[PDB]
Amino acid sequence: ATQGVFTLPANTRFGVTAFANSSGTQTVNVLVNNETAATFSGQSTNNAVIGTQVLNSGSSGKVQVQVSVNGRPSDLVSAQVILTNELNFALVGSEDGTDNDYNDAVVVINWPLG
Amino acid sequence: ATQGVFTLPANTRFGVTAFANSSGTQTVNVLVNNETAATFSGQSTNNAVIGTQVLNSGSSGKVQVQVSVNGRPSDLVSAQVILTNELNFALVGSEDGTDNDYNDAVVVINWPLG
Amino acid sequence: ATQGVFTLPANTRFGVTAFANSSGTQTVNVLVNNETAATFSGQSTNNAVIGTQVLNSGSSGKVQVQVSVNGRPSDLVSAQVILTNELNFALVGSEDGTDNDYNDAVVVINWPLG
Amino acid sequence: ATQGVFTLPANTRFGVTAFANSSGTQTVNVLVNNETAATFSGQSTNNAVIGTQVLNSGSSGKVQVQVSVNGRPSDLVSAQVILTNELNFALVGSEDGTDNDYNDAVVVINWPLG
Amino acid sequence: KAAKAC
Ligand SMILES: [Ca+2]
Ligand SMILES: [Ca+2]
Ligand SMILES: [Ca+2]
Ligand SMILES: [Ca+2]
Ligand SMILES: [Ca+2]
Ligand SMILES: [Ca+2]
Ligand SMILES: [Ca+2]
Ligand SMILES: [Ca+2]
Repeated sequence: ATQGVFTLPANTRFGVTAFANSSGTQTVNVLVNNETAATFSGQSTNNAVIGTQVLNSGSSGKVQVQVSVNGRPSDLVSAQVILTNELNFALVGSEDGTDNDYNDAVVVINWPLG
Repeated sequence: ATQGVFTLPANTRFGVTAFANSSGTQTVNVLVNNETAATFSGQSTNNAVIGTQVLNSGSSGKVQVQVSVNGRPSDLVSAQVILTNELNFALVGSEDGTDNDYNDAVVVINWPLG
Repeated sequence: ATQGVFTLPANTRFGVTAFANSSGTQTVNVLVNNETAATFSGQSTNNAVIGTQVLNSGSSGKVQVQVSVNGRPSDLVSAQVILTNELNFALVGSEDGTDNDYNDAVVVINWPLG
Repeated sequence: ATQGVFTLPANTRFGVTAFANSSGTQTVNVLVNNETAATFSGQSTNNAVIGTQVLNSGSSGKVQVQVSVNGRPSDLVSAQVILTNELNFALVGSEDGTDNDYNDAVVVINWPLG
Repeated sequence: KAAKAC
């Protein structure tokens, strides 16, 4: 099934934050309405924040996370969780190799903000 | 029900990251084995990261997130979600007032690391 | 925080299923747009299905689960989870006593159907 | 990534329940420690329960859900969610055709029981 | 639905 794609309400401010846990440099692309809106890149095996940014979901509300490592797309896992019918998390993990820890790039999207 | 308490696997490194979305200054305390292991303090209405740290879940694995504003405990909501039986997120939202957006301090705990 | 309340898309069919794990008889009321649409009453200490039904979210999509035992409202916990941006689960647990297993009535809402 | 595989606490009773939303007859296999412990078969386009059972996670805690139609494995989506650090849901959706509603068999695993 | 079209 498709992973890393989330429908947000239109024109909504949301946070996106990426962490790295791999010897390979992680490239995280965040697309809004099929266009690149943010790109994070960094290397860490200690969960360093490689990027954090506030974006807007635009007229379509379509947000997509893509992760690649040295040009190779990583395998993604994702889910959305809603607490008290209000607080939203869109969560992404990714695997760039064979150990299947799925933390090589971890991406957290959260809304509402403010 | 109790919120903000999570049983992690023992002796496991985890990331804890706090975001702020409120006029109030957020004090986020992270307890491991019922003992204070990290304390964040910050204010933002734009999802700023007010703290991010790598901790060890220790011998008990018990991790607890407390949030207060000016000494008053915020109301917490929390859950844990696991993707592909491997990637773990422990999620906390909190409300310091009466609008019930539950984003005033948002805390994300993730493991495994590395 | 409020628990057991979920906003669904309007005019959408959803499944609601209740399981019992308690000596107390569980009364589960499922409200759609603030009016009861289904009521289940059963007792089991081994996860018996005490009710299952297809409902329609109606004009406004508001769905609320209430649980009571002998007229006493139980303490609720809840969350919503979305898989592949399409498959939705709304989850409710409830505690009627002091052991805090929160399984005394378990309610699972799922959509889309068909 | 692998879907439909969950590590439960060892030697723990859990409920497993399957719902059907498809023209095709769904066959749901539930494995514990790599051996079949339950099999459900049924057909419904109305979210009917095609099977519900109480199982024991055994010494390994490994539980796997498989879904197939006419010998063809369905595409699975899954996640585990924990509420108040106690109530666990292991959730599976599945797609047997072309429309990506992922509800053709829906499997809910819940614990603790009793 | 099981059918060539599907
Ligand atoms: Ca890896
Ligand atoms: Ca890794
Ligand atoms: Ca608030
Ligand atoms: Ca706020
Ligand atoms: Ca109880
Ligand atoms: Ca119980
Ligand atoms: Ca289908
Ligand atoms: Ca279907």
